[PDB]
Amino acid sequence: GPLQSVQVFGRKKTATAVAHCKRGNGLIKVNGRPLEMIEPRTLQYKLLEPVLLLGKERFAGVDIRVRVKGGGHVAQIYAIRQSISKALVAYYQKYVDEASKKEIKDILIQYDRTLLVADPRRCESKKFGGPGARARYQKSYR
Amino acid sequence: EQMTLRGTLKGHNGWVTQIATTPQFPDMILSASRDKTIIMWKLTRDETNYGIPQRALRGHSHFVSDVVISSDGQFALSGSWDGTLRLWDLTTGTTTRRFVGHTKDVLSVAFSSDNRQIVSGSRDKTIKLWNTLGVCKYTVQDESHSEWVSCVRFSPNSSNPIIVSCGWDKLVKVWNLANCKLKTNHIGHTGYLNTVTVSPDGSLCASGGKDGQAMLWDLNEGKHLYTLDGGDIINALCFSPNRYWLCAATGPSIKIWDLEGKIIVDELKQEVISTSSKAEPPQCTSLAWSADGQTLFAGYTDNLVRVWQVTI
Amino acid sequence: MAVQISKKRKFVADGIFKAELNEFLTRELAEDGYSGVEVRVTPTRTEIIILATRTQNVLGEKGRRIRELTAVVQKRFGFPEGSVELYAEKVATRGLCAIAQAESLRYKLLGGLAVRRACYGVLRFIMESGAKGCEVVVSGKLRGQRAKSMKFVDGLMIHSGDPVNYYVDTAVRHVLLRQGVLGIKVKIMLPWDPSGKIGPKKPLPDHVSIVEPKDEILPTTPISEQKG
Amino acid sequence: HRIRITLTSRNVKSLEKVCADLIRGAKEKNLKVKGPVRMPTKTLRITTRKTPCGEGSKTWDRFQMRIHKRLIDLHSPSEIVKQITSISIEPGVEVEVTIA
Amino acid sequence: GRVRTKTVKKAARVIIEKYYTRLGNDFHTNKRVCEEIAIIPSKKLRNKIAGYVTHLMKRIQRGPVRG
RNA sequence: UUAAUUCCGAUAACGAACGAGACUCUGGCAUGCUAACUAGUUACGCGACCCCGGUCGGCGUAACUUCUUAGAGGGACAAG
RNA sequence: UUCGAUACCAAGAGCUGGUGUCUGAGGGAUUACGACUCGCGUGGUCGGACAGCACAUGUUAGUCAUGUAUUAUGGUGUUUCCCAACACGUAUCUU
Repeated sequence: GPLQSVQVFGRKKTATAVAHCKRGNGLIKVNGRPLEMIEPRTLQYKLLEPVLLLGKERFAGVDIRVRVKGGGHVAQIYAIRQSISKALVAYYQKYVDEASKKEIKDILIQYDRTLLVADPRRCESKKFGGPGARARYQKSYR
Repeated sequence: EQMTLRGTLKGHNGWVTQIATTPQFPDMILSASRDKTIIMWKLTRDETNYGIPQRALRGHSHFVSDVVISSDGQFALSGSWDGTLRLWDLTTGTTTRRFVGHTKDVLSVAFSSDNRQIVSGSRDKTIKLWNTLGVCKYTVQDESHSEWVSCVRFSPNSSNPIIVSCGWDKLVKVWNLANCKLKTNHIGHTGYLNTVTVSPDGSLCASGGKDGQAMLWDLNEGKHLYTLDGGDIINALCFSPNRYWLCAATGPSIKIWDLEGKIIVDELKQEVISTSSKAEPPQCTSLAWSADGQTLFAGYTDNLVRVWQVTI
Repeated sequence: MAVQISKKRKFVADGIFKAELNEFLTRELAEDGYSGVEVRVTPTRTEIIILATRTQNVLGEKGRRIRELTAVVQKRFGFPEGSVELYAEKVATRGLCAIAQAESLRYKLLGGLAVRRACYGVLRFIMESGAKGCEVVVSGKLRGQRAKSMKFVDGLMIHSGDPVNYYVDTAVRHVLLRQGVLGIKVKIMLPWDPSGKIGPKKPLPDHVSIVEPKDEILPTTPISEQKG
Repeated sequence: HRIRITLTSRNVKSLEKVCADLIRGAKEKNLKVKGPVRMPTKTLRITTRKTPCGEGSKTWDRFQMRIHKRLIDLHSPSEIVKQITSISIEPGVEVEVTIA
Repeated sequence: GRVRTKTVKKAARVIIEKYYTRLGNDFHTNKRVCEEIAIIPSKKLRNKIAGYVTHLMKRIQRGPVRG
């Protein structure tokens, strides 16, 4: 069979995650490990939320690798949950009926917009006369 | 007799600027909108929706202004405000060739009868000839329009290799394509022109602007045939493919005329009034008949394509 | 070069090189209307250009001071012989060069011309040379022991924003008098020339212009001037 | 033949015109060009106090100095590219032609 | 806190005063005609002027706009 | 009314200049563009291990620029 | 149920697009030449048009300029490098 691959990325902060969608059976893996062995375990459902919204039937035809770098733990989990969701939508826009892509996009964007659109917030730079961005040092009189 | 709506084509974010039909397929129309996507539809004419969008053709940076389908029925050519063209195979909707050369927005683009000559009129004061193998063939810069080149059009009559180009400088220029040299200037229009077309005969040409005066033009002699009173701004102009009709988008309505005896065949204006509470009605910016001339497809500026079928 | 230092240290090395060169040449060519320096290190040439107003005084009698200055350049900074070549040239429309005008005022005060007459003489020459707006402020003790600040200003002068970095030319100098020191600040706003010779080629960011609509006349009846 | 022309400059549009000029010269002399690879810009940053004394509010000056690095690799005998790179020099950029 | 300054309003009023023939109700059409007719050195100020032109001319159509 | 002597209104004032703004750097966007052995990726051939696949920052060379890099334009305007 | 349009193929064409000969109409650089400066070497500034040319040398016009080899204030041939037909020229070869 020919190529049916789309490399699609998800950023929430410094962190970035490039999901490599491809034709095949249903497997999802992050840096070799599967989804249900990516700690912290507290945010287990954050990785599963695209699966439990769309079912495992939509991921029957696609085997999505994810490579991740940068940021911290919670940013990386929000990067990858976004990446695989965009990666499937980009697959269904290229190789499948756009009616299917439209249905999936409407299902996700109604549950949570953060799945397809990146969070544009970045850690603000520090200014002098203060220990942080806006905080200032304690002023003394007398 | 009269035309009437069956339904609407709802599958755009930015509003539709151009519609393109091919003679090969009846169940395949191509709509270019003021997002960066060309929507290739599948017409079913079912009770639910007249057509569902089966392909969206991505690759453009800025608004896709123009789109036109080739003779074969495989290739489409689109022109955008980014100042480049795109050549799409309708099969997978991946771009084959991109044409680069212009500086400002490319406002329209047209094929030959052969699909071996492409022409682009732009916001930068030029027309340019294009091969189908990504080559800057010929510029025309000095003897051109003194304002933007609003539109350019090729003719079905293949015996006279001519092109008609309507500009913003209150002209219609006509160039001998093999020479690419001026044949006839056409002064007469008061103000800028939106649209120019060539009647399927290859006989008489139309011209529409803000003035609301649809002036006919001759391709045989350099003579003004006659004029119609549009009333409102004409944004779109095209003839019926089988019948001897001319259809114009007079802003928020369609006015279709019989050409021998100048009287209104009918006027088509949305009767489901949504903009009834201090809102200006959204206005039709492109229209084109089917290959048969049974159905007129008209694209609006509220992200909608409407269908107009002959009740007689 | 086997010493092979970082591009970071290389550029701060070149930075201090020009900085001292300029200091030395401003100290030397002070009285003889000195405008500034420039370096063009070509393949195995250090073409070291000087800009002045009175270039005949600085290049001297049959090139005495030029070879003297080329000698101390090669001797101090540690250069190869043949490679280092000094070139003194005259700066165009000196009226606009804040360095030249500030040092001109300084040496009229060193001669002993009246202070309002010195400042208005300078400020008048700056404006007739074609400065869009001028500013001359000399501070320090006049007529007594309490320190005064005389300000002489005319035309349009901008203070804030980015355009200051390529429209306003500023220079500050010290003048030695018998009772104490006086400070000279010359501040010149250049005019707009599209050539970029006399001033800059960017128009002012807020300044917006409209080309006048060409007086046409609408046609009434349709025409054609057909040809072949 | 595999020769490495790198251009290190503090000003950007100067460096860009030199990068353009060497591509122009290369494509005219009919030799294979590797396009202008843009190494990351180094921002030399020094932040001092403003006041010479210490009898004010604590305000600091943030001095920056960007330094940009491009390189084009060519497949050409030394001579023709040496004579291409001996013309059209400005004071901003600095040249290095590396053979091996 | 979106109050346009004298430079926006004056230059927009002068462009409406002269070139009423080409300007319209669409933002991006008159942005391009404004860029063509007027030499505005920055792009932000171009968008600000074009934005005001297609607000005044959306009210000229209504009634007796003063300035 | 606005962050603002910021504006539109009334108005013997009209037209302007400095400061505010505009400006420069910066942050977020481009599956569009120019490029990459001092950046990668995808496919591949090989090699190692588990029971055809799976893992590899184990080894190596034809495509391409999604991720990294830094240039040119675009984009946002209280515009609907 | 007659008459002229419409899918088809062929009989060569013409068209059109691709390939590419040749010339420079042109377009560049500095190295001709000029100018402006001098430390007398250059350094800037024109950058091919703005220098020169020898009665050499193409075309000839006011027949009158002239005091009839003459020179008009012919005003364009000669030629030192480079890229070049979007100058859509067109050789060949295709479509």
